[PDB]
Amino acid sequence: MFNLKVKDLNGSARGLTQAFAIGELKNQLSVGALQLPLQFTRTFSASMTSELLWEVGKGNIDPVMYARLFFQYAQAGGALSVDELVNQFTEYHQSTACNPEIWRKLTAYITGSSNRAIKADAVGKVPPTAILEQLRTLAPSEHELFHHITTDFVCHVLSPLGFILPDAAYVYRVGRTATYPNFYALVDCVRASDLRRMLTALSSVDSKMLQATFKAKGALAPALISQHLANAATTAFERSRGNFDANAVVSSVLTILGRLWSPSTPKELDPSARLRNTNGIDQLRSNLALFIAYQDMVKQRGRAEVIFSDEELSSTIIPWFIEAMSEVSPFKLRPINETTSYIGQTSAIDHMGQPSHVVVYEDWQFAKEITAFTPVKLANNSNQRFLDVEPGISDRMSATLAPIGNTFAVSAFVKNRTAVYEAVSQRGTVNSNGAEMTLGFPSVVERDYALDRDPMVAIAALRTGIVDESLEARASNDLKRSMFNYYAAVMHYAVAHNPEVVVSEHQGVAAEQGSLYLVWNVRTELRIPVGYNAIEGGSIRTPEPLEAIAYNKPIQPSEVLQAKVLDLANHTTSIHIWPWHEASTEFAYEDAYSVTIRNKRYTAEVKEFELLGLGQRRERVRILKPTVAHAIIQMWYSWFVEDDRTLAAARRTSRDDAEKLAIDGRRMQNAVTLLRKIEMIGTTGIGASAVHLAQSRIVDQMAGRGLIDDSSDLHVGINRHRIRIWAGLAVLQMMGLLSRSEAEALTKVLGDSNALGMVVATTDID
Amino acid sequence: PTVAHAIIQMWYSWFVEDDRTLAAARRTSRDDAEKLAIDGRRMQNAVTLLRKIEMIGTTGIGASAVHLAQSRIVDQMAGRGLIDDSSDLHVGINRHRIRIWAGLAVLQMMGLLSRSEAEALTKVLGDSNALGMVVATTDID
Amino acid sequence: MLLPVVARAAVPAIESAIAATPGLVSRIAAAIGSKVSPSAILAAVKSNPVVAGLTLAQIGSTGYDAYQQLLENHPEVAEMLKDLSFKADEIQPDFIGNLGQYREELELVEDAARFVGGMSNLIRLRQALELDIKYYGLKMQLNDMGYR
Amino acid sequence: MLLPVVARAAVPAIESAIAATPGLVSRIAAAIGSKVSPSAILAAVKSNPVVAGLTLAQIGSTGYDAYQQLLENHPEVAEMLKDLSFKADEIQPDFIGNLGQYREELELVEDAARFVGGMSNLIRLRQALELDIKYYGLKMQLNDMGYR
Amino acid sequence: QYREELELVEDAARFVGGMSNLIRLRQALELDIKYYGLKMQLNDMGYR
Amino acid sequence: MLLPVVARAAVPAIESAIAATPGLVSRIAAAIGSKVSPSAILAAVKSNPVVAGLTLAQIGSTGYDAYQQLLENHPEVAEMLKDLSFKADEIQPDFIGNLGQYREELELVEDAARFVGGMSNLIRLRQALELDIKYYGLKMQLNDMGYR
Amino acid sequence: MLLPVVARAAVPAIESAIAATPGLVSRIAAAIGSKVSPSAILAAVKSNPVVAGLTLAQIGSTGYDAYQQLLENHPEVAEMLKDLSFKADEIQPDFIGNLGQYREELELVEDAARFVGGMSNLIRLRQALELDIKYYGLKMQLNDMGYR
Amino acid sequence: PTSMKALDHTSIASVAPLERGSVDTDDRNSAPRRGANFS
Repeated sequence: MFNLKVKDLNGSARGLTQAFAIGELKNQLSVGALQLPLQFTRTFSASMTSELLWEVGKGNIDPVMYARLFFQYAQAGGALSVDELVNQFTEYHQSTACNPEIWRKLTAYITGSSNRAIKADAVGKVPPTAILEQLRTLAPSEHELFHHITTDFVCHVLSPLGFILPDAAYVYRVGRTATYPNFYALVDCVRASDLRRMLTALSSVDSKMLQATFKAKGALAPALISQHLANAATTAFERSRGNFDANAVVSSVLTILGRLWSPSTPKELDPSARLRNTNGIDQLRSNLALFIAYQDMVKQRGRAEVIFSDEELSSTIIPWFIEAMSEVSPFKLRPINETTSYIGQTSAIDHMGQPSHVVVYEDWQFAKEITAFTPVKLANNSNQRFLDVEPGISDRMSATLAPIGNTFAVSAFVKNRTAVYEAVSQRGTVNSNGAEMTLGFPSVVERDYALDRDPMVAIAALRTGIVDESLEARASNDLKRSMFNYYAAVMHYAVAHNPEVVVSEHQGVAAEQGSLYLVWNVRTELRIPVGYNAIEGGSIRTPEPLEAIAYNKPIQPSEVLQAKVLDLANHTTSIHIWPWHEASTEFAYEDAYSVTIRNKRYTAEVKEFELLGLGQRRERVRILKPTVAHAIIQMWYSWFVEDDRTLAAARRTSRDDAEKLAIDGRRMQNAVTLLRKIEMIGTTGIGASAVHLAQSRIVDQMAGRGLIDDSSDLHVGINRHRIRIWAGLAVLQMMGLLSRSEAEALTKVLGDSNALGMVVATTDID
Repeated sequence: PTVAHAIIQMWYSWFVEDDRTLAAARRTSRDDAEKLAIDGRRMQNAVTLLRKIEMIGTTGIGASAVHLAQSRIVDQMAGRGLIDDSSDLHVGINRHRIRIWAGLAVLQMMGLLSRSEAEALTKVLGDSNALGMVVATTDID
Repeated sequence: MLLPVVARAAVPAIESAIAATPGLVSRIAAAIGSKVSPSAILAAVKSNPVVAGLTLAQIGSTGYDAYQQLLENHPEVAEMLKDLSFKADEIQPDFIGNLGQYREELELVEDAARFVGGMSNLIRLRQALELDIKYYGLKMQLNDMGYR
Repeated sequence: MLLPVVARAAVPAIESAIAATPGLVSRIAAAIGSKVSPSAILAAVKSNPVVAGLTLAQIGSTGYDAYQQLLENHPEVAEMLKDLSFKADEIQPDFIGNLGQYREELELVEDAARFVGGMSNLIRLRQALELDIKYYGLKMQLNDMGYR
Repeated sequence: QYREELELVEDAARFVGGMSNLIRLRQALELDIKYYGLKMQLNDMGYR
Repeated sequence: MLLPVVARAAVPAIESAIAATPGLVSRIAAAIGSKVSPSAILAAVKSNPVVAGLTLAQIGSTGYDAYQQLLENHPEVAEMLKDLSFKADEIQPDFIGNLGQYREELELVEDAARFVGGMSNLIRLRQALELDIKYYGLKMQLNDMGYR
Repeated sequence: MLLPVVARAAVPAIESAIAATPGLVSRIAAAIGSKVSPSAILAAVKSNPVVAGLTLAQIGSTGYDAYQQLLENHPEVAEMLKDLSFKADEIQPDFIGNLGQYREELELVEDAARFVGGMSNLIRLRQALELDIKYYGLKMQLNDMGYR
Repeated sequence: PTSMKALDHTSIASVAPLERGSVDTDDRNSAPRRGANFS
């Protein structure tokens, strides 16, 4: 839940405004003075890609995912750039491929014979950990990811010969890929293609002729192996050599797109009719991810300069970039209507038709699986440890979380916001301010849970535009990437729902030469402007991508948004080096149920192992964190509390009779559905066991006091509906899905309505 | 079993003499691709001895000694009052230790091999550092 | 190069501090590592925002507003200046053994706080029990008259 | 009641402390809650190990071995006896304000530790870098002879 | 005369990380031992 | 918390060393970091076994039995206590050059050792060749008479 | 390191021996080879159990129980202390060479005989090592001229 | 009994992560958290 004023959008939400995107700290940005229309029809979006685990210790070389591990080691490791990383890798590969001594020494080691041939029967086995440990000494570097890529190259070319043990395995995690390409991401997608051309020549080395002469003769000298490896190393090194700067390719192909996008380019510096008729410029011209990447380029750099020969060189640098993009990459070209279909929109309407509140939300799918593992060391002062999954606990919690996913839809939250805003509406037009916008993105709070980050700093980043410098790099570098993604996704939604876009050029203060921005030409049939513009002429021209959402109709999401759980079950024998401790949580819990029976209070404690079917308190086990479930439940809670606070604010100043009865009936209907929801949770696996244990702890405490059994018609029903509400809160307390402060405030809201009394009043008969 | 004891004694003596000649020939090479050839050959023999002893230790009587020595430590440790056992005893060092112990103790419970011979043949793998550069185990259960 | 938006308020405050005293000019010249002359250190301030921030750390009486303005404009000068500006504070000899005497007692505070709820719930419960009896009697009499 | 292994060391200890000085008898009678006669307090000690531990806490010189032996033989008395025998230490006025100056610096130590490894690995690395250079020469010389 | 010095500085930065990481690590290894004892004692009482 | 089995051997030894000399009290207060009073450092000893081991290492005459019994009963404190307890064994200026001259001798010793067997076999063979010739004549006389 | 169970009985015994007499300095300098200060030899005993067994075997006044305790605790030092604990018993003038004293020496001679081969082979090798250096040069010059 | 002391002193081939963190967190256990009060 992020609340913004659509009128004071500068001081309200600067982190998503286009003035901030092209360098306006002030509010000064023009209406469409000088204009040039454009029609976007494609975009480079990433796929539906989430993070996963991949293992490197085997004899395979997968070039796309070694490229991906370079991405994560360069960016998410705090290193310089994947451009510099691929440059040092080319230097390393040149030094080991143009050196004949190395490919003799580490074949002498892994064959055992320096000068004399080996027979076909006296063939032993050396594990790849040993050849890695001596490759570290022979060919030194400072990056382990080069020694891995050399190790499994030589294990790939020796594995049919039978000189290596297939035993060991070893696994890293790969990270989260952004959807919308930055300038730097375009540079990196050009370098990653050249690295993939490097590695796919190493991946094709067969040693079929070496195996054939081994079988035919019975023996082979180590010099044939040392030649057959050092030939293939140089065949990849020959692919490595003779490349373009990715920076100077992308900066030159984005600058000429700027100069033929803008309406006010000088006649001097202006692309001629040859390069303008380059095969492919007509497709890169109507592309939107390139527009926002151009804005980010001229934002960061400030200006742009050409280096290449602008007549014949640049008319054959462009299809190299087209091939780098059109290759299998993270970023694929798609139509503009495809990439942003999980967004939905609704609004609260006046009698004239004007919006008062507008809600924009992401449509999610509740993930309902969960895993419990235990970490097992290998040796002391060595973080090589690996970790064992435990069925019979993860199965219990999965079977408990699977009914809770069938009651927490995301459409049924905005559908309750709208009923609130239609039930508390007066009869009077809205003129004093624009229609305030709430945007419900569970992904913000989900990354706040996933990185252990305060939500105040993300809300502050979206509000005042800037990020904080106090927090560390592994959270700031994800905050800035997330913030760029939200700006880009807003503009894809706005352009895909208002395809009438017209490019201007900002030159008011003009701290740059030319920095472009769209405007929209949405037709409205309204009279009073939301935001601040002029509504003249049957249509409005607005520069900002959020007001163009504030004039739409209700839109329905066609696709859910999906996050998948990480994979500990399949590879359970490998050792784990990725940080398992940030993505797992400690699981221990204590709760207690109290009830007064004729002026005497009875308390029943309960622990988590008694609920989980365990007898012994185990203390090593850790749950992999349910961030999607927790984020959906947090958005639901914050919306429930906000709706109740607005109805309590409007019931006091209603000053009417029928509208006052409507507000009161709305509150009662609201609280009884909340109570039935929690009580339906408290009949699941953990909840029913908590009931059957807390009842036993109560009953064996009434043992000394002889008391007469009660009516057993209503009294059983009342005590049943109270114990189930307690169990339903306790299970969401014990899984991380609810804090104790918010469970306590939710209990206060349910208690001050006499909601259990109004529910039991419909289990009587008069 | 005098014939089988003779075969395994000849094997043990020739196996120790091979390591003696390799460790003696490495010190007098003064050549890098020969020092690496001898250092590769020693590792390549040590891992095969480890595989043979563990293939013995996961047969019938070896598997029985493995299950018995694990179960008595589990019962002793649960009586002690701490149950980190099924985690910490199925792991890359403390499973190779118990398999190699069982594969030697079956040969000592027969007549086929002596205890000092088993202890020196243990010290070979303890010095070659081939116990911590393998980790995986192919069991017969 | 320092941006003019910062420089407009940053330069005359440093110039007025130099006109107040020249004894800090030798201090900032030995601190940054430039020439002792005011024109040289002012050119270093104009050409490097890190040098400007180190001068606005050496003087902070009048240069606090200019320091905040350079802070709000450039973040990277702050990210480097927190590392370049670090004075290890003096520690007492009795500090860790003094802190060992409170282990018995912070545990007792937390074992109360887990039961009561939050820290604020503990403080408000402490105040409510320490409160006077006549407030309880006033509460009972307002409930007797029919108010809640 | 009380274990005889505890009683054989506790009863002559308390009786000898009373024979050494009688002013502790009224003190343990007020602290425990028994009659001021030595027969009454000694029968209370022989009857109750909680009372026995309270007396062996009130006398401290000649009763420490008997107190620790009671703590060995009676594990169930430990938490209740620690809860009954509790005195809150006094806090310095400047302690929390003196502690607030160190937040900028324990974070520096932890950021060093996350790089080095363990806290023990940091301590051993700092010792190795503080170490003399002749030990580096001795390491290189033993490796030069062929000893590892 | 300073090619001998800057090369060693940049080689140390290649191992550590950034120059900011090198400055912070030099400050930590210049730091007094009492702070290490203080962090050990807060970890001993159960505070991360 | 320290065990009672360790505490029975640790606390009266520290109290006896303090009663023997108070000059060690300021020494251990500066080494551990507590207040200079014996009550405060005794509270530190009873609270933390690392501090107990540091005090029993600082007092060296009477605390060896208590130190080794602490090392028996708390096995997990040994690595951290060894990390905290480190003093530079001072190296001699001629030691590395005096050591480098013995490569001529140790190689011959190890080669004769490999020819004989173990170093124990070499020492026993050297003793057999050092032993008198009368024993060879006596054992020949016993072998002639029949004693093997 | 040294075992604490045997260290608690081994360190005060040799400490009382050094406090009783200072005449053991030449013994611990000649038998061990350590530095002459009494702290260096005590650190050598605490570091090396073979040196500890030598210091328990060099005296027989009070350290016999500690030597037998170390023998029962660490069986791997038994053969090495048996080898280094060898004094050549000079002569008994009679004919009966009883095995109360000579059994170790005749067993050592027969162990060397089991290594070498014949008893006459051991006597021959004893004599060949007893011979002058010049006979090696004579055999080498005859084998150089072309005779064998 | 068959000694394993020579086999005991080995070493595992250490190999670095791509991302640091989570180092000294091996043996720590905080107290269980409570539930909210019910009424």
